[PDB]
Amino acid sequence: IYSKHTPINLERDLPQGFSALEPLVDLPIGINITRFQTLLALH
Amino acid sequence: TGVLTESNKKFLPFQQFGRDIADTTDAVRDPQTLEILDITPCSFGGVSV
Ligand SMILES: *[C@@H]1O[C@H](CO)[C@@H](O)[C@H](O)[C@H]1NC(C)=O
Repeated sequence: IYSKHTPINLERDLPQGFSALEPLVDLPIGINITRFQTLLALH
Repeated sequence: TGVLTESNKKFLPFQQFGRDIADTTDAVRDPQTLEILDITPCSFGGVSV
């Protein structure tokens, strides 16, 4: 679950630069994953 | 085998070791107290007569 937070100027697209993604948490799960989905917080 | 000295290397919190280009351990982390130690080989050289 490599992660990185970076400041941005404006919201057009991805910037130019090298932000190295430090390891954050390793998980010992070891299950079969082929598909994924992302939730949204609806009020 | 070597001399364990204090180090000023800026280890990341997920990093335990530091490696030389010959794949030998240059820095180590103490498992009891979270400190970083530099390993330097002991004094050696050649003798001519
Ligand atoms: C092991 O040592 C560290 C540092 O001396 C200490 O913080 C930790 O609580 C110790 N663990 C146990 C189980 O006593």
